[PDB]
Amino acid sequence: IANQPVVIDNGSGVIKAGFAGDQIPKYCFPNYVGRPKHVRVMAGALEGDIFIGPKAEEHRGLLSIRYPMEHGIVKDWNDMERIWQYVYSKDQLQTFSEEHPVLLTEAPLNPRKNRERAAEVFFETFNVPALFISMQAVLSLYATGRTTGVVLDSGDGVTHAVPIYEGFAMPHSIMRIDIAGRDVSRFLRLYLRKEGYDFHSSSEFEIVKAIKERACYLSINPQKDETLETEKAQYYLPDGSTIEIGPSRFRAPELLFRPDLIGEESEGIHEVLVFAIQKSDMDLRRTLFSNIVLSGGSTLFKGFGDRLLSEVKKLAPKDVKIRISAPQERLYSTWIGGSILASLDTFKKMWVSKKEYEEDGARSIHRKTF
Amino acid sequence: IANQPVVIDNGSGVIKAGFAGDQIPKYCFPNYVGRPKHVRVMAGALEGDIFIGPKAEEHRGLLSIRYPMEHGIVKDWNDMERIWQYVYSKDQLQTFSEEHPVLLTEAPLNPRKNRERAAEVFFETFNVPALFISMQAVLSLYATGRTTGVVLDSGDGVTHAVPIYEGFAMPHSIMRIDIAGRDVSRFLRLYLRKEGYDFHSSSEFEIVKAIKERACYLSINPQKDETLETEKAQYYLPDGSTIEIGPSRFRAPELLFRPDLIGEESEGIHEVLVFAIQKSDMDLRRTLFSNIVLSGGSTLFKGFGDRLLSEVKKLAPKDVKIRISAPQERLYSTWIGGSILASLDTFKKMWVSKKEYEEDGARSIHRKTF
Amino acid sequence: IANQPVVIDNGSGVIKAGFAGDQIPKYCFPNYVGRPKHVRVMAGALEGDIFIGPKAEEHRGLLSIRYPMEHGIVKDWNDMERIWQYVYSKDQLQTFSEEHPVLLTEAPLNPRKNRERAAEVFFETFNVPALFISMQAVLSLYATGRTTGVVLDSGDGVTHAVPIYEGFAMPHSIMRIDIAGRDVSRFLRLYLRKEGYDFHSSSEFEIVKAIKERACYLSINPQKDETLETEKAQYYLPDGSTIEIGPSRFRAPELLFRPDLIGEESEGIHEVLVFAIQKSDMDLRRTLFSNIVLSGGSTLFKGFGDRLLSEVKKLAPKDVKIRISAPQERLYSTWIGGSILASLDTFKKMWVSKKEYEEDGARSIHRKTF
Amino acid sequence: DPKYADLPGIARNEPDVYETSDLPQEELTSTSVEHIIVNPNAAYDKFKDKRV
Ligand SMILES: Nc1ncnc2c1ncn2[C@@H]1O[C@H](COP(=O)(O)OP(=O)(O)O)[C@@H](O)[C@H]1O
Ligand SMILES: Nc1ncnc2c1ncn2[C@@H]1O[C@H](COP(=O)(O)OP(=O)(O)O)[C@@H](O)[C@H]1O
Ligand SMILES: Nc1ncnc2c1ncn2[C@@H]1O[C@H](COP(=O)(O)OP(=O)(O)O)[C@@H](O)[C@H]1O
Repeated sequence: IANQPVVIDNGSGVIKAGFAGDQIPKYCFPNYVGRPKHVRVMAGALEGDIFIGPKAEEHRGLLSIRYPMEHGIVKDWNDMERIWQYVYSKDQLQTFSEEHPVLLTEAPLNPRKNRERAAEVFFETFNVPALFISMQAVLSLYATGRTTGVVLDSGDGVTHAVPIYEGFAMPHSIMRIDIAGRDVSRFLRLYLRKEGYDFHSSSEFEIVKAIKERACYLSINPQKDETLETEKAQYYLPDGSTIEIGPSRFRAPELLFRPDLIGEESEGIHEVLVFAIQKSDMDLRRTLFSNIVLSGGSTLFKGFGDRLLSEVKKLAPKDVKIRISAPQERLYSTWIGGSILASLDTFKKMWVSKKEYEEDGARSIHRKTF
Repeated sequence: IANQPVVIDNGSGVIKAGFAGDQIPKYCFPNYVGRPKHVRVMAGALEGDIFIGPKAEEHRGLLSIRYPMEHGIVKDWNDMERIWQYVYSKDQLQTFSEEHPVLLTEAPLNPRKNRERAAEVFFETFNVPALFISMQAVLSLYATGRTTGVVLDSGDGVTHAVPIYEGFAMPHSIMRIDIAGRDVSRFLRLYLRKEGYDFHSSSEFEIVKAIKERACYLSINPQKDETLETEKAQYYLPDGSTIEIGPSRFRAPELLFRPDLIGEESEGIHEVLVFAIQKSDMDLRRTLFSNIVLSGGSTLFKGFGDRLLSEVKKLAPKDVKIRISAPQERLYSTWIGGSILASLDTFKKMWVSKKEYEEDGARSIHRKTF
Repeated sequence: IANQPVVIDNGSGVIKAGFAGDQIPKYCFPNYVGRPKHVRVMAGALEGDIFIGPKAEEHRGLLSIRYPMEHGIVKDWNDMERIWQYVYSKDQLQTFSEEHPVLLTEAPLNPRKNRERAAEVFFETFNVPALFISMQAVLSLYATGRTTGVVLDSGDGVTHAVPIYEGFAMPHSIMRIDIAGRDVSRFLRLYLRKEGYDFHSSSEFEIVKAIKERACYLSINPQKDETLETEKAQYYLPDGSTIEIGPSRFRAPELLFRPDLIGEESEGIHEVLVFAIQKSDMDLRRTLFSNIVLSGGSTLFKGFGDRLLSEVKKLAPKDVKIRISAPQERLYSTWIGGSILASLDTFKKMWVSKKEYEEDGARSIHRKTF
Repeated sequence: DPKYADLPGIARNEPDVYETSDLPQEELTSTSVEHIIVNPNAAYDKFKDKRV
C-alpha cells in the first residue's frame, strides 16, 4: 500500500495540512479549540457545538477557545481527536488513515507519552498502514537544500535553534527551547492592563495576536531605542477602536532574549545557539556561522533578522562570517519540506508498520527514530 | 394524542390570537380588563358584569377598564382566566382548554412566580395538553428568518433591547426597560392637563391612545424641531369637537429617548442597546448593526427608525452599518413566528407537558423553559 | 514636612481618609458622587449642588449619585478634585496640602495616566511637598506585621490575592484582578426583577448594598445549599417596607467563585492564587499557604474564608497545611499600615521633592512606586 | 404585502429597511537576511535519488 502520503504539519502555533507533492499546504489553521461561550436556545446555530474550522474562523467571541498544546505539547488529546476527525471533514479530506500512508512530525525532547499516545490514536482509532513521527528541522533542510545548518523554529510557545549536519546524531549539541509568542502576546495583554486596556478573553487574545503579528516591529538597538519617545501608533481596531501602542510593540519580543522581563532565567535562543556552537567543533562551527535557518511562523517580525543578527554580532567571536539563510514563508516551508520527505520514497525504512507498533510501540519509536 | 395548537400572541398592551398554521391572528383586541360603571336598570341590560370587545367599544365610558399587567406583569389572574374565557368562548376559540394545545408569549426576565401562577391556571383550572411560553423577539426572528439579530422591540408599557444571535442565551447583554407607550399616553394625559384637559378616564385614555397611535411621530431634530413655532393641529375629536395638538405629538416620543422629562434615569433604549453592543464582541458588534431588528407597534412612527439612525450615528463610531428591519406587521411578526414554531415539530421537545407539571411543577417548569 | 502625614485611604468602593500614628481613619465614605436631580426654585433650600458627606449620606434619591472608579479606575477627575477639596473641609481638615505630608495608595498595574492626573492635582491644584503614591497590600503587611503573605483585597469592584514575601518584587507571580460585589449586587438587582422589585437607582443599589454587607454570606456547600429553599427572611426598607431576602444572599456571591454566572470567564480568584502558587516555589508555596491575609470590606461574610478553605482543599494537594489571617479591621489594616509606613524615616526617601518631581515628570516615581 | 392589506392594524409608507451610508512580508526584502526560495520539485527530484 502506497497511496498519497499524508503531510501532517504538527503546527503548535498554526497547524497545517495536505498531502505530498502539493506545493501549498491545503488546510492551514491554528491551535484553537472552541465550543460556544454562550448557550444557543433557538435553532440557528451550527451543529456539532465544538467548533474548529471555518465556524471558529468566523465566530471568535462566540466560542470558548482553548489550547491543549502547553508549549506545543497537547494535554487534551480529546481536542486532537476531534481535530483529526475534522481532518477528514467534508470540507477537508473525506478519506481514511487506512487509505493512506501517513507522516507525522515532532519537536524533539517531548515526553514519550505524547508521541506514544498520538500513535495509539493513529493505529487504534485511525489505522495507518505505515507511519513515522519525524522531526521538524529536517523539513527546513529540504526547503534550503542544505544538510549542514542551524535551524531556528517558531511555534507559539516554542522557539529554538537546531544545529544540524547531514542528519547526524548530535542531540547534545542539538537544542530545544519551549518559549515563544504565546506569553509574549499574554505579556501584551499585561501591557493592556498596564495602561487600562481591558482585555482578557481568548478570542480577544486572538485579536490581540492578530494586531501583534500586524503592529509589532523589532528595533535593533535594545535600550537605545527602548528609551526613546514613542509615537504610540493608534491602531484602529477591526471594530474601529483607536488603540495606541508605545514602545511595547518591540518591548515584548525582547523578552524572547530578555527572559528576566517575565522573570524567566534563560539566555536568549541566540546564546543557546552559541552554546550549541560551543558544543560543536571549530571546523563545524564555521559551517554553522555560514549555515543558519530561521523558521516557524512566529519569527515574522519587522526589523527581525537584522536586530538578531546584530545581537549575534554583539556576542559573536572575532569577525566570523555569520550567515542566516531564510525561507520567505517560514510557515509554508516547514509543511513543504514535510511534503518533500513524504514524497521521498526512501521512507520505507523510516516508516513504522501498524503491526510493528502493535508489537513494540515505544521500542519501535526509538529504534526507528534512532 | 395532540391537536392543533393555538398561536396566542399576547403582550403588554395588545393580544393577538389564531390557530396553528394560520397567517392571521383571527382574534385581535388590546389587553384590557373592562367591567361596568353604572346602575343597571331596565330589562335586556347586558349582564356578565365584565365586558370585552364590541361591548367594550360599545360601552367605553360605561365600563371601568383595568390594566393589571403592571408592565405586562399581571395581577388579576382571575380576570386573565376570564379574558381567556372570552377567547375560549364561541366568539374566538369555540373550544376547550384540552381540545387544543396552546402557544403563548413571554416577555424577558419576568418573575417566575407569575409564570408558575399561569401554569396553575393552564393545567388546573384550564387544562392545557401542551404549551410553551417564551420570548416574542424569538418569534419575530422566526418571521424575519434571521438567526443573528439584535431585536429592538417595545410592548405598550415595556421597552426591551434584545441582542440575540442564533438563539444564543446572552441575558447579560440582553436587556429590557419596562416602560413604554402606556406611559407616553399617560404623558399625553400630562399634556392634556398642560393644555387643561381632565380626560382621565380609561376610555378617555383610549381616546388618547387613538390620537397617540394616530397623530405622533419622531422628528429627527429634538429642539430644532421643538423650539420652533407650531401650528397646533386641530384634531377633530370623534365626539364632534376639536382639540389642537402642537409639537406635543412628536414631543411625546422624545421622552422615550429622554426619560428625564418624566424624571427617569433611563437612557433611551437605543443607548441601552448600544450598551448591549458594548457587552458583546468587537467585530461581532459590527455585525450587530447589520443584525438590527426593529419591532413594536409603539415604535411604529414616521422617522422613528430614521431618528434612531441619526441617534446611533451620534453615538456609534465610524464603520457602523445599521441594517434596520421593521416590517408593517411587527406585531403579527411575533404571532406569525409563533405560527412558524407551531408549524415546527421542535415543540415536541420544546413543550410543557401537563403530566410533568403535575408531577413537579416549578422545577420542571424551569427545566422545560431552560 | 514636620506635621502629621496624611494617609489617603483610597478605597475602591469606600474611599476613607486619615493620617499617620492614628488608629482610626479620620473620615470614612464611599465613591458616591451626588448632584441634585431637581431644581430648588424655592429659596431656602440647601446649597452645594455636589454632595460629599452627610448631605449625600443623608439624602440619596434627590441626588444623581455617581461612581467613577470603574473597578477602582476612576474616570472623573474634576469631581475627585472637589472630593479632595472636601478632604480639606472644615469638619474634614482645615489644613493645607503644603502643610502636610500625604501618602497615596494604589492597586497594582494601574495606568500611569491616573498617577499623572494625581500629580497634576497634588502638584498644581494641591501642593503636597511630601507626596508619595504606593501600593495597598504592603500596608496590610505592616498592620499584620507579616512580610510574607497572600493578601486578598476586597473592594466593591476589585478583588485579588497579593502573594507577598518580604516586599520582594514578584509582579509576574503576584496577580491583580478587578471584580467584586458591585455587579454581584447589580446581579441581585437582576434577581429583584426576577422577583418583582423595580429598582434602578444607585441609592436603591446602596440599600441592596446594605443588605449585601448585612444579609448575605457564603454557603460553603454551593448546590447543596443552593438547590434547597429558604424561607426568604424579610428585609425592611428605609420606610420599613418588608422585602424578602431569599436564597440570593448566598446565591449572588457564588459568582465570585463562579464568574461564568455573569458569563465572564475567570476562576474564582482562589484559583488565580493557585496560579500564583504555581509561579512560586514548592516550599515557599508552603510559607504562603501558612501566610494568607484577607483585607478589604467585601471579605465580611459568614463562612467566607471557610468556603475558600474548602475550595483550596479541593485544589491543594495532600499534607498541605494552609493558614489564612483575616484581621477584623480589613480596610483599616491598609489604613493603619499606611499610618505605619507614613510614620517612617526611611519613607522620606520614597517620595521625590515636590517641585523637582514636577520637573522630573512622572516616570521617576513611576519607576519608584515599586 | 397581501397580509399588509389583510389586517387593519398595519401602518403604511414604510421603507422597512433603513441603512446608513456606504462607500468602498516587508522583511523578506530585509538586507541582512539571506532569504532563499526553494522550488521543491527540482531539489526533491534531485535529492530523491538518494536511496538512503
Ligand atoms: N507577524 C507575526 N508575528 C508573530 N507571530 C506570527 C506572525 N505571523 C505568524 N505568527 C505566528 O505563526 C505561528 C505559527 O508557527 P508555526 O510556523 O506554525 O510553527 P509550528 O509549526 O511549530 O506551530 C503562531 O505562533 C503565530 O503566533
Ligand atoms: N401605530 C402605533 N403607534 C403607537 N403605538 C402603537 C401603534 N400600534 C400599536 N401601538 C401600541 O404599541 C404596542 C405594540 O407593541 P407590542 O410589542 O405588540 O406590544 P404588546 O407587547 O404590548 O402587545 C401595543 O400594545 C399598542 O398599545
Ligand atoms: N460587612 C460587609 N460585608 C460585605 N462587604 C462589605 C462589608 N462592609 C463593606 N463591604 C464592602 O467593601 C467594599 C468597599 O470597597 P473598598 O473595600 O473600600 O475598596 P478597597 O478594597 O480598594 O478599599 C464594598 O464591596 C462593600 O460591599
